[PDB]
Amino acid sequence: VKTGSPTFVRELRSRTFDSSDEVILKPTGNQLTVEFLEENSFSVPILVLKKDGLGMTLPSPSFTVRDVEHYVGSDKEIDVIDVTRQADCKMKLGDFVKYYYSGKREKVLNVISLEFSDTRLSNLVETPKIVRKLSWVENLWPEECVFERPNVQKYCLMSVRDSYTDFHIDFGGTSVWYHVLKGEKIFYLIRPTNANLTLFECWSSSSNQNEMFFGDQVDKCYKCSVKQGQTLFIPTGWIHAVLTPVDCLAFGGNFLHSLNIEMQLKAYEIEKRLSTADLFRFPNFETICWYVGKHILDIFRGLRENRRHPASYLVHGGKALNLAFRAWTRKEALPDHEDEIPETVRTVQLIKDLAREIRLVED
Amino acid sequence: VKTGSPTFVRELRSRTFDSSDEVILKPTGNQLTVEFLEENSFSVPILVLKKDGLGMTLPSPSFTVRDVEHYVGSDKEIDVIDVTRQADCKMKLGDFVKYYYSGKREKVLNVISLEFSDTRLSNLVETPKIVRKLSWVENLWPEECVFERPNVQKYCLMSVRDSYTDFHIDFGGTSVWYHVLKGEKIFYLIRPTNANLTLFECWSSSSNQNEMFFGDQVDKCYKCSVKQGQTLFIPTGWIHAVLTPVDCLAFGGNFLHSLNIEMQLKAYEIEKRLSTADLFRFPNFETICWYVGKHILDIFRGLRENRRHPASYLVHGGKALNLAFRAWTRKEALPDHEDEIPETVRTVQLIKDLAREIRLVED
Ligand SMILES: CN(C)NC(=O)CCC(=O)O
Ligand SMILES: CN(C)NC(=O)CCC(=O)O
Ligand SMILES: [Zn+2]
Ligand SMILES: [Zn+2]
Repeated sequence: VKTGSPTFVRELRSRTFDSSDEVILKPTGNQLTVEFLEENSFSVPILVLKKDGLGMTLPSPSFTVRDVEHYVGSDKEIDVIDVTRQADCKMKLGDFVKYYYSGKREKVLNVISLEFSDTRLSNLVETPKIVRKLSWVENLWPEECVFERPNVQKYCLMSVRDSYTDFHIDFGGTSVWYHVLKGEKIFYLIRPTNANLTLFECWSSSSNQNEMFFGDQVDKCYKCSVKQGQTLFIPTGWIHAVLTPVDCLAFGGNFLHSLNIEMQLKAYEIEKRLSTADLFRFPNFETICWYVGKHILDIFRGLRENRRHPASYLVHGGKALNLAFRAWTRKEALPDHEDEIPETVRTVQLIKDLAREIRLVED
Repeated sequence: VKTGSPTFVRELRSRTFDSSDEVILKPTGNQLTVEFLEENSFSVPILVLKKDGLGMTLPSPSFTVRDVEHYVGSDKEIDVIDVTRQADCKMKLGDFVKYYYSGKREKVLNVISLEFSDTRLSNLVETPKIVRKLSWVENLWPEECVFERPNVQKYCLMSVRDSYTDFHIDFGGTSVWYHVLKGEKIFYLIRPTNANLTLFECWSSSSNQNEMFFGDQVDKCYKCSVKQGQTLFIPTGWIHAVLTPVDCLAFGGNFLHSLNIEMQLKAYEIEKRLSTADLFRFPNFETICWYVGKHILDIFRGLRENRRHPASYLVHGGKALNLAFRAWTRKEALPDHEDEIPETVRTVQLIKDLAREIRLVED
């Protein structure tokens, strides 16, 4: 029984699973603020039922695959995945649409990475306000910087009944948001504990990965249905698979933030080592980390220069970032990492000062 | 309007509040295991609806105040609190019972710290199995040790309609479990973020504390009703007040554990500084911390000697413990702390080795 097949999907559709109501949070749009995530942390998935309060702009629930073609362009190349084959290829949007409205489910093709920020569709979609407030790339990537900026903020997903993405950790160790405009997507979510990540590493690397459903090798695997109008926020590192049970069109975006930097760095190293992608969807992770380190320094200085105290999560995030900095500039590591260090940053001094301010805020 | 009064209670009974369903977890007895709390962490309150799976032994829901007198003894001294006065006194259990079954609510007296481990009532009550598995004092306090062992594992609470305990952090920075045998207790729970603890410190110390309801000075204050048969587990540090709305008899116990040692140490220092108690309900906190540090060392050694990796939460707990150790044995601090160090412990060496093993498990 191979991961993808109509018999695999058919079994999956029946599968038991641990309820999502156990771990997820279900705030409302207006409740999902920066304070809410600072206080609660962002370590479990978050399903908002209605979009009111999220600050999203979206087309109506009657937008279509054809509307997508209209706004992106028939000729744009798009990555498609063959779901009864788990393999990647380019395809012209037009041919996708041909295939789509045909009904010829002889192949099950799935589109999940159509990034449309440089198309006229960009103007019809605004991402959640929470994401825009948190996002590193959005807030802290400088304009004077001559490194390639990652552009992963807006994706369109068109997914046909019985599509399946297998268990993975997202590129960059990014966090993700998904809004289902129409249809449904079932997410199977597994917590990224050191314990589970080890089983995950082993399973990626396993010789017969394609024959083993990873959610059976772990303690808890949570089924979370994302129906029409609903929005899912998945935290850093969460190992997840996706079954699209009926035709679905969804939107989504990937971001990094300052709430659990240790888990971000961890999710980065692991996804780097296990990824079979030919390209980095998220180039220059380390570059953005460097720039964040200095911003974090400035914040500590500011908080101390005016006799206030930083939140615990940031102190730990800072410490974790600093370790990564030392690790990337050790004499033997430095050649794999040098190219990511922005030319304005004096790493020894950053590390030294970041270390000093962190010592001053420990008990 | 002073904290305690029938007009204060009367207003409280009406008060709006943020729903508890937002932050609490509601597992079942069998789901509440050591793994469950390691994976989920124990950073939000946990309400189990039915006792099945908790491993508790308890008398029936028809046990009474008189049964308590029977098993503890009429003559035992018990701390009582005058709720329209927020003041502490001793009283003979007998006189409490007289007062209790009288119905003379001219004074509102409340019993919340009757510790019955050395009475015949001890044999009728067994605490949850989760607590017994986690508890430092239960598992790691050695018998060869000549320090006074804290005895806070079993409390009986008899609380009359309109009783009120004001907002506090529990002694020792301990975590707490409460089972309501009969009646109800409403808990008003506030997260112990650095942000909220500062407002809390300020409010404790405020000149007119008695006139200000602390749950109005904070972002989020959660009403959590604990009705008959239900069991509440409150985590380290949570600032909470209690309204007993109808007559209630409940049981409970206080424990420390290894899941969030940093917050435990923090909750300790703060509660130490703000407490107006004449005695330490939890003597020798630091002593037990020393012994836990060495056990944690042995675990790191063991995990490394057999090429396995410790869970992140423990690595951080260890690091936080080690800082406290350095802080308590600095040349100038040492005289306030020396007396708590068990004579078998070579602190410089413990700290040095604990520091080394923690370095070996960082990226
Ligand atoms: C790969 N990741 C970024 N995207 C997904 O997990 C979504 C794929 C899907 O919805 O099938
Ligand atoms: C003080 N703490 C340990 N106990 C409480 O918070 C319970 C008091 C009550 O139930 O009124
Ligand atoms: Zn993904
Ligand atoms: Zn308490």
